[PDB]
Amino acid sequence: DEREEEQRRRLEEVKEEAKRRERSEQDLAVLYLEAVNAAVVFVADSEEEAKRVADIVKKLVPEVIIFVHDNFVVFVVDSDEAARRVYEIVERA
Amino acid sequence: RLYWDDLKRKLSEKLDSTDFTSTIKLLNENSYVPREAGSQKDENLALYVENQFREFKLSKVWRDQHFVKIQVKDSAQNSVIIVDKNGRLVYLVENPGGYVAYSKAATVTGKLVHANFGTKKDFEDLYTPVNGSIVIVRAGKITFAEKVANAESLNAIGVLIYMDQTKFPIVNAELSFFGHAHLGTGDPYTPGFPSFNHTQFPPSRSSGLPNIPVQTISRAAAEKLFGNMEGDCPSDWKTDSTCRMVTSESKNVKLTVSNVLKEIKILNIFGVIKGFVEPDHYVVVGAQRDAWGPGAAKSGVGTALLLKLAQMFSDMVLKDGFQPSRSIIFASWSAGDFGSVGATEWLEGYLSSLHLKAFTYINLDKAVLGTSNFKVSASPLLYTLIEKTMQNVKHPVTGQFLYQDSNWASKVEKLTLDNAAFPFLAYSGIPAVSFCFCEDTDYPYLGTTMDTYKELIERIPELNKVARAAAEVAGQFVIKLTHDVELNLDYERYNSQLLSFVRDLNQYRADIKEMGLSLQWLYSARGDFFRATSRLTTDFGNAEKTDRFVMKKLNDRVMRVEYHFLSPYVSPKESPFRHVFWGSGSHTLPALLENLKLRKQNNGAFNETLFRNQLALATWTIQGAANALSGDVWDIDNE
Amino acid sequence: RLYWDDLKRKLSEKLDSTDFTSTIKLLNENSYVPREAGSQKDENLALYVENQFREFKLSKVWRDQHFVKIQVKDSAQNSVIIVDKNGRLVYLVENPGGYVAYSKAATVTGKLVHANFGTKKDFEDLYTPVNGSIVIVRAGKITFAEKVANAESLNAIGVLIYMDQTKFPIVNAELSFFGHAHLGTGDPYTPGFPSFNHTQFPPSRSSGLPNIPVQTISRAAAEKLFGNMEGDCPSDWKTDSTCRMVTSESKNVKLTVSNVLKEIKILNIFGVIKGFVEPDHYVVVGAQRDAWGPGAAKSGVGTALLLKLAQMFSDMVLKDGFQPSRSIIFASWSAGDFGSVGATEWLEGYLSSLHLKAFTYINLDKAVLGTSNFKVSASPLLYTLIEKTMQNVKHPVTGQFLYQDSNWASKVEKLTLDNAAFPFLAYSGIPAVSFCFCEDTDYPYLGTTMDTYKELIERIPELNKVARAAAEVAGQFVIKLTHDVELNLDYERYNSQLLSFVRDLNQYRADIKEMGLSLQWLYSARGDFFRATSRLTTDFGNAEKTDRFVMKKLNDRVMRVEYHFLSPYVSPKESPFRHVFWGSGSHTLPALLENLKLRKQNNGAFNETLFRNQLALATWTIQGAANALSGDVWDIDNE
Ligand SMILES: *[C@@H]1O[C@H](CO)[C@@H](O[C@@H]2O[C@H](CO)[C@@H](O[C@@H]3O[C@H](CO)[C@@H](O)[C@H](O)[C@@H]3O)[C@H](O)[C@H]2NC(C)=O)[C@H](O)[C@H]1NC(C)=O
Ligand SMILES: *[C@@H]1O[C@H](CO)[C@@H](O[C@@H]2O[C@H](CO)[C@@H](O[C@@H]3O[C@H](CO)[C@@H](O)[C@H](O)[C@@H]3O)[C@H](O)[C@H]2NC(C)=O)[C@H](O)[C@H]1NC(C)=O
Ligand SMILES: *[C@@H]1O[C@H](CO)[C@@H](O[C@@H]2O[C@H](CO)[C@@H](O[C@@H]3O[C@H](CO)[C@@H](O)[C@H](O)[C@@H]3O)[C@H](O)[C@H]2NC(C)=O)[C@H](O)[C@H]1NC(C)=O
Ligand SMILES: *[C@@H]1O[C@H](CO)[C@@H](O[C@@H]2O[C@H](CO)[C@@H](O[C@@H]3O[C@H](CO)[C@@H](O)[C@H](O)[C@@H]3O)[C@H](O)[C@H]2NC(C)=O)[C@H](O)[C@H]1NC(C)=O
Ligand SMILES: *[C@@H]1O[C@H](CO)[C@@H](O[C@@H]2O[C@H](CO)[C@@H](O[C@@H]3O[C@H](CO)[C@@H](O)[C@H](O)[C@@H]3O)[C@H](O)[C@H]2NC(C)=O)[C@H](O)[C@H]1NC(C)=O
Ligand SMILES: *[C@@H]1O[C@H](CO)[C@@H](O[C@@H]2O[C@H](CO)[C@@H](O)[C@H](O)[C@H]2NC(C)=O)[C@H](O)[C@H]1NC(C)=O
Ligand SMILES: [Ca+2]
Ligand SMILES: [Ca+2]
Repeated sequence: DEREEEQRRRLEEVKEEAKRRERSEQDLAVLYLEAVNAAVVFVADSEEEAKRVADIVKKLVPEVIIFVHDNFVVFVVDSDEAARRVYEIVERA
Repeated sequence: RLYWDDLKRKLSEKLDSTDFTSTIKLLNENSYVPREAGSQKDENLALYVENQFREFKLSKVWRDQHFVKIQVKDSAQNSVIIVDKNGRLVYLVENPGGYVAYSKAATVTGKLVHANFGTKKDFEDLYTPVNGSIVIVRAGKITFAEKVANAESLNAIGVLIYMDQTKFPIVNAELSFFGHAHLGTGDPYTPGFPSFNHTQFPPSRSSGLPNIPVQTISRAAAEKLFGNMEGDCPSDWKTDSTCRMVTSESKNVKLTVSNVLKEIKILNIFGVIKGFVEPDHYVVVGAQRDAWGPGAAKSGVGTALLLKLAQMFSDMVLKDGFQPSRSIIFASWSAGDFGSVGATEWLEGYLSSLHLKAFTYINLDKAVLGTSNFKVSASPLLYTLIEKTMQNVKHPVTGQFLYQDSNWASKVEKLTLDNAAFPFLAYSGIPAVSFCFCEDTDYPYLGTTMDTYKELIERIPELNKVARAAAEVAGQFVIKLTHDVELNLDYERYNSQLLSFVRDLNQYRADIKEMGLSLQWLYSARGDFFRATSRLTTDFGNAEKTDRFVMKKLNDRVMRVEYHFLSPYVSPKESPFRHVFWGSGSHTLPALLENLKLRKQNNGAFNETLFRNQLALATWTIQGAANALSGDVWDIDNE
Repeated sequence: RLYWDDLKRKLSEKLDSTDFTSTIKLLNENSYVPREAGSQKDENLALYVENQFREFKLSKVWRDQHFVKIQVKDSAQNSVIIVDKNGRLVYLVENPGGYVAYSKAATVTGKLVHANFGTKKDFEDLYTPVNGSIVIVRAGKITFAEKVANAESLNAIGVLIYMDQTKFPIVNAELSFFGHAHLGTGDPYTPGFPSFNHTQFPPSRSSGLPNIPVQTISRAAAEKLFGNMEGDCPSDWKTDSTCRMVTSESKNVKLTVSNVLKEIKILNIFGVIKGFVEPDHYVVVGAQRDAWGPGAAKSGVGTALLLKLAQMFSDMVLKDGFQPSRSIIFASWSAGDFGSVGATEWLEGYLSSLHLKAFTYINLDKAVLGTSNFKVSASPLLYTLIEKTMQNVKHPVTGQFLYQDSNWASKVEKLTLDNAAFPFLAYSGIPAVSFCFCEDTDYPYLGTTMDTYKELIERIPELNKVARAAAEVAGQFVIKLTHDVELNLDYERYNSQLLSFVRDLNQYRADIKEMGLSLQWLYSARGDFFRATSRLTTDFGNAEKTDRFVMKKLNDRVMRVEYHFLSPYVSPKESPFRHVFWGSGSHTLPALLENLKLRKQNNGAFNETLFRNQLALATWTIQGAANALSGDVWDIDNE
């Protein structure tokens, strides 16, 4: 699906615009969240932890749309139920 | 070909033409009361049940003979006496008529300290320590065995049990009652192996046997003891005004228990209606036959329900064309008053034959104790089956459906040690269910000589209609479990359970974080189990129900769900209740949570290595259950 | 439709055009030797085997990752030194190149006492006690772990192991060799549970880990030690003339072992050919891939056989129309030199998936060690399958059939701790088989740097034909187990076993009579088991093989035979080898026999209560196996 591609490229442009100022990782996480109307943005220490958390969330929440971008993970959902479940999983795992 | 609606309508039709009260009244005749385990009248009722099973023309009627050790009263009378520490007077408080089976025979003298119910929280919130003193407790919240174990954990030397009037509004203050204090089930002198002659009965004692004397006393004796005690009992205990806390400095209590062991022969009566497609898989329906006194509510109701259900299902199969796919076993147990001894020893004797064959147990004991509430305790695999049953069975009095609370499943209490379904669920891994029409209070005459038919028919004038409703619930359970090609066992329910587990872990996150541990593997196992259940439901949906082979594979995978939650890392002889959800011991999830709870209290009660092993073994039990449910071994995905 | 004769002839046809020596020599190239567990070359060979499985177009190829703890050599060199008790002289005997894994790191000094082989009979029939002294033993009859355990049971402080020239005719007297001393299988630091990250590796040590240092030495070092020792070694030991018994009064031995633990990643490579009727049931074929040195005979032969068998069966399925009803799993294990760690941890990880699904294991390790004798060690359920295989498979040299002794089954020795089929049989209850073309002596280069292709092809010039014959035996096993609707598992064999058991009891009649016990229940259980096997054979005869479901039920009853001999009263974590016939621990029949043996020999070693519990539990294990094999629970004729 090319729409997910265009969203990834939007996240890349947002990364550049964050690159222009001196931002913290959480500021860039908030920018990622607001850019693609995400529900949860988790910034891992490595790409491996990012993939692992994303796979756990996808197993527990199938309807979520996950974007792994460097060590950032972007969770986009269609309902508030999935948002709450994804938040609980990411916060407690 | 009959479908679910036809079977429901014919079942209700036969329930309308059934007289339960007549059989209850027959079970309370003088030829059957009292029926202590192994007594002559117990054998008479066993023979009557056997002849009824034969007259119903079941597929096969048989029996099992066991030789078990119980405890009975000795010629020497147990006594509760008050001694003055000056030595000038001794006062016989009571020579009780009842007793507590499996109590240790000893004489102990010391202070008498009142504990509310004998629970651990009652003991912790106590002003006076109980070490070296005798404890007096009320019955009602936990089993006698749990009270005695909690007392022994704090080095108490004796336990007295009484029935206060607030919890037991009995006019007769001198009423005696009976119980047992074995922290377990089955014959306590054959722990983990059947009580058969083949074993030649080797010397082995269950670890749940208490080491202090415990005795039941009347309320009059309790008030006589309170007369020699000081301190008001707390208001939140909600007991009688005569209640007191600790004996005076000048008064001590002497408790003398001299009960003796007795080897008896018990009979388990069985009837079987064979299935028409898969007769090797079966449901078990059981009821306790023995009772200390008359046991109308404790034993008569359940036995009458068993007889009526067997008769009605035999008539439906022989005359109404009912063709159950799987078999149905009706069981009359004995020695249930001593801790479900008959059922537990039957399970231990035929575990190898029941493995992945018996897929549901339905207990009928104490199913009619009132009319206000309908209470159920079962494995989650049956929850859906209960819900659908509660949504079309009407209350015997109000006429409404039993399904009134949509959040009932989140308020279910797990099966307890005194319930006969507990060894089925926790030891043999068979989904079990117990249910009852009851009140918010306990039936006051259980274990007493006033548990007669008169008291039952007086407290419940609609006894016939309530018994009919209980029999309808049980019969709908049986029909749903045996009539179709699908088992109606809801594996997805366990997902909810797992969620609760990790949520219960959240309140200790900080502890988990400072020990260098993570909960990520548990969440991954939850994801694997949820996906496996989803894949199984999808496969059931896409399968052809007439294709017996695909249905056979999927149903075998269903029948392995409860078994895979039995802990594979513990000795079944020393820890028979292996179920990590509903068993007892350090291998269960509640035990893990209690051990983890001890880490906040910064004293050395927390055991870190034990907790690490508990977490590892529970994590892999859950993960292995998910892997086994996912399919073949090569189709398991690992990160 | 292909029948047994067509499949056998096609198997032999494909075996004729197969080059085994080329694959063995390829496994001995420098990119694969040496391949200690977890090393880079071990992983290279794992990747090669995985890609070969992929090129064979198997049904599915996958892998498993384990993190296990092994023991390796330290920078500090282990040493054997001789010290003169006249503090004026010390003599460095040897800095050995090999080592014994899982030995305790310690330095011990004391007398050196010679035990013949480290067996219990060698230690008991010894003039000089070994308590507080170092023991030197020859290898060959029992595992290193058994030697160290027997020495530690008598309070020895150290163990030295060497290879005498009489039992090991090696020209190089300074040759080093390697072993392990863990009395068990699998990762000794995850005892009873898989070595997966999900467990988060809690602190747990196997009870089989020794507590004394043990070190391997060359024959030259052993002779240097004998130079400082006195007393001739007994003639029946049949060892070198340089052998001596005890050190002189002035000389002591100092042993220094400093091995270190190391956590490594091991890979288990798997390929599966799915069945055509019941793909959920499968046979497992395994071979060890790792080795301390080059491991040509200990690891190369088995891996080459695994590769060739997988290739040949994939070709038979894809092009020759071979349609196995059940699946076939080919497994390349790692860390086999440390006690079948890979296979044991795979079993412990996927027990829930293998339960009543994997019905036979075939081990290929050390299948070619000679040409004189053909030896087999297996569960009785495979004995018939072995016999029919020996009656039509020809010896690679003589050309005669392997079936020459009609009483071979009465001379089969049970699987030992060092065999990878032992955890399959004793722990997971899967019928297992190991076989080899060997000599009366042991292969002298096992565990040494001389286990190369040069020595193997020189000692066995017909290596290709012997490997072809071993592959033919394994392939006929697989075909007989997967081609027909019946499993070809002979349950009736166990009848004989039970007879032997009770006959072994006869020599203690008086003991059984003096303890007030009887053997009548054992004979009744024997009769019940014989009845169950006879009716199962009759039902197989009267059933129609085209009826998929009756055959499925009977085959399920067959597949439950081995599982029901696993002790259900023992903890699988602390005593994983639960099989009462072929396991280890107080729950086995040999342990019962040894305990009963201690009653005649009137020391205080006999434990009467333990013996009574053993007799009860074994009797009911046998009786429950018979009851489960007899059919439904209501069709058991017990009274
Ligand atoms: C219930 O447990 C308590 C606590 O162990 C028992 O009271 C203890 O009794 C012993 C001897 O009677 C006391 O030992 C003495 O302690 C004082 C403390 O100042 C010390 O100075 C003396 O040298 C002597 O060791 C102990 O202190 C005392 N503990 C308390 C808190 O008073 C009590 O006896 C137990 N109940 C029964 C019925 O045995
Ligand atoms: C299976 O085990 C049970 C329980 O151990 C055996 O029943 C018990 O058998 C003994 C000895 O036969 C009975 O004791 C005897 O009682 C009579 C009558 O008072 C007395 O004359 C003898 O001197 C002896 O004391 C005991 O009463 C009996 N127990 C019960 C509850 O019946 C049974 O015999 C065993 N069955 C087999 C086939 O071995
Ligand atoms: C905290 O829990 C751990 C784990 O249960 C306790 O460690 C355990 O201690 C017992 C007794 O010290 C050990 O029992 C041993 O059993 C083997 C079985 O073969 C036997 O050979 C030994 O002689 C001994 O009886 C057990 O191995 C050990 N378990 C572990 C995992 O270390 C510990 O004692 C507990 N701490 C406290 C303060 O209670
Ligand atoms: C291997 O075990 C033997 C026997 O246990 C050890 O020999 C014994 O060593 C003890 C020293 O603790 C000797 O006990 C001593 O006996 C004398 C005379 O009776 C007494 O006066 C002392 O107070 C002390 O109890 C004992 O006699 C001796 N012999 C026997 C036959 O017991 C031997 O040392 C052990 N080997 C080692 C530790 O390398
Ligand atoms: C699953 O468990 C294994 C076993 O512990 C984990 O592998 C180990 O991970 C640690 C990381 O804390 C590695 O330590 C690292 O060692 C390398 C060189 O060896 C060094 O460069 C690093 O600075 C760090 O000290 C350790 O080597 C590694 N063990 C092996 C045998 O590779 C693994 O990470 C765990 N997996 C997960 C997903 O948690
Ligand atoms: C004889 O065997 C019995 C049974 O194994 C042993 O009894 C054990 O005793 C220990 C403590 O000594 C307890 O922790 C166990 O619970 C007992 N086991 C059982 C099954 O009750 C007894 O120790 C042995 N006797 C000797 C001298 O070794
Ligand atoms: Ca028992
Ligand atoms: Ca293990």
